[PDB]
Amino acid sequence: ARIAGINIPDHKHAVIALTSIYGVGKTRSKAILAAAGIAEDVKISELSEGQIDTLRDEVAKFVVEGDLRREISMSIKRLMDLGCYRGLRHRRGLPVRGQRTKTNARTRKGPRKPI
Amino acid sequence: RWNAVLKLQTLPRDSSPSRQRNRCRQTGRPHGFLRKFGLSRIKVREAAMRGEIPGLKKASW
Amino acid sequence: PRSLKKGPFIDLHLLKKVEKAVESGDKKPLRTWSRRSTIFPNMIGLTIAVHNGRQHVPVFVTDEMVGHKLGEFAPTRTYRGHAADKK
Amino acid sequence: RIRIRLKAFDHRLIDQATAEIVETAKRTGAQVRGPIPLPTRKERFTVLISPHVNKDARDQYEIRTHLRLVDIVEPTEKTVDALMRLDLAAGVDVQI
Amino acid sequence: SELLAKFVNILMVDGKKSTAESIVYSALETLAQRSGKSELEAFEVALENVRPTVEVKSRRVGGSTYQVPVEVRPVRRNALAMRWIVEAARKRGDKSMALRLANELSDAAENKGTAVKKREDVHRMAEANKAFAHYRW
RNA sequence: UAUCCUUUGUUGCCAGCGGUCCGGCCGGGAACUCAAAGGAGACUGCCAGUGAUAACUGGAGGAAGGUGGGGAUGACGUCAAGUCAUCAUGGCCCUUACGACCAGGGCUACACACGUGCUACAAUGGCGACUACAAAGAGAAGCGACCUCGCGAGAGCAAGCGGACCUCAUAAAGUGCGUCGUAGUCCGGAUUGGAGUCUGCAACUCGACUCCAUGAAGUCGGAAUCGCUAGUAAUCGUGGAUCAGAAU
Repeated sequence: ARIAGINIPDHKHAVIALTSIYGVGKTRSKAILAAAGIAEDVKISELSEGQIDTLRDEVAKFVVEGDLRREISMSIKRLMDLGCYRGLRHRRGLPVRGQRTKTNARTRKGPRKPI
Repeated sequence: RWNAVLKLQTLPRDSSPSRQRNRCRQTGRPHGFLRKFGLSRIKVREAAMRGEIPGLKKASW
Repeated sequence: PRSLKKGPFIDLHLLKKVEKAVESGDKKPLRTWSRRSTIFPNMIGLTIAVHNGRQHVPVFVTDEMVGHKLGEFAPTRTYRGHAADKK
Repeated sequence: RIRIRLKAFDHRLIDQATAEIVETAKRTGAQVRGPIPLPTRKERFTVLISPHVNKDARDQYEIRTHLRLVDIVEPTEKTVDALMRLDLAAGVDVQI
Repeated sequence: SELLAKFVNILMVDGKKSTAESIVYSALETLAQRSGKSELEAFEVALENVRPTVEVKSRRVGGSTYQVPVEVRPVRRNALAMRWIVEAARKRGDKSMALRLANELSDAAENKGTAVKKREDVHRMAEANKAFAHYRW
């Protein structure tokens, strides 16, 4: 069934099925089933409507999806706008050398590539 | 450093004479010193290889 | 790419006392001249003042800052930002 | 009833000392249960013979710790006097 | 029977004979349930059909290497029959191990497949060079 | 190293008896295993066949037989083989500098090419719990029982041994029970983000390791070519030398 943000674990145990989530893993898979009181050896197709309900609400309170990916993008954007080499490394569109990369470097690059 | 090496000061603070510690004479490291030589584990080795330490010799197998 | 090998540099006149203050927590802001030194664990949480060449600026070291030199957080030149200089 | 276990690294220095311990006690006291070998714990090393290549070489080495029993029963005053006074072997560790 | 004792060894990978005999006897059981015949009888016939009689060898006789037909010895026919039956079984697509052996022992009696293709190919190579028959050897 | 015997035993074992918190543990005794030393033992001698002989072939006896099996050992000489940076040595050459100290930088720089290696694709399998057997080795500031804190690495505390009586150890596969279905998957682990431990004066190009997250290529491979005949191949795990620490 569907729990968090876009996830459809089908035909598998309650444990391994939840392991397919970007946020929770094995450690979290066991603790959640123990808190909601659910058999870990039961398939997702054998779970009742009441069991899944208590599973969604609890697993709900967690961090996942886009909102998290934007936090990552921002983290890479902050050191990118500054004078940090690591940020320039993320781009790697910078000079790898020791001569100039800005111009006159076609002897290694080859034909001019589109901007 | 120059501030931590207050050990050089013969007279300890409020603490009893027991306050006086050790500190290496060469590097000035308090971690692991060797009373006999007063040098740290790092300096005793460097001084050993150089041969500046009399009577000292590298043990062999 | 940066360079280290296995000989990270930490001026002894800014690494031994910084450990002193560790006797019972930390100590108020300090001031070091050699920005060449690199930032490491112990220095976390403390406020070290780096010399820009004119004065000492308070640089609150953080775990995320660990690894970079003290000089990287102490700008040499001074640009006003001729404008509304917002954000 | 005094048992004397003699252990050492060198096999010869033991036969010398052990034999002496017996011969000397053979007079003053009993004939002793006789000096014996006992199990010898062996320590071996397997390092490369040649420093390079010839990976297929690395000879075998061994450092043995021999033991002895002797065991002298019916000890007399002179039986011990013949022990305490004379002691040559240095590579032999006695245990009476 | 020594034949069965020999067939259980070729199926023994890593020295697990206890499990090996488990799949063997489980195959003869399902073999009698699928076919109305004694497991033993259906077993022997399966090995008999997979055996060559004349093998052609290569020999340099003066100028070039000629192919001379020769008779095979009874000691090699038993090994090949056993080996080609287990290899063909591991070729089937049924997950059940005991089922791959039961079906193979049945098809081996019916006769048809790759093992048979090799039998015909060898039978064809022979007689094709009957002009070299006088070299019976 | 393989069989046997003699000498010897705080290793061994009710083999035999007694006690047993039934752990050799204790009493006790050396048989057995083992440990160590010495010694015994194959030599074609016997039987049949062939042969001029040597010897070859078959067979019995026998723990092993025809040099039973593994080591060290490498002829006159060759390539003017390698090393004068191991060392020694003839000639030649330099002696403010091709000597010395110190601070700071690389060898692990890449569009590519090669050699030598490693890890792979499963259910005669992977995983979790429980549980049964090995040998050879290492340990002084070192191996680290046990306790406590932490998911863990590890940390604090701390017994014992100096060691065939304390520790490294848990042996792994194996066995019993349960779980997983053929899809790039609970196959496979690359790469990358975050956090942390440890060694070291100090690991941003240059560490190893632990945990979380991510989780690629790969579904077995175009022309040639390599390793082996028995407890060996193949396969699985373990200890050690070098050593503070990149050994696949």
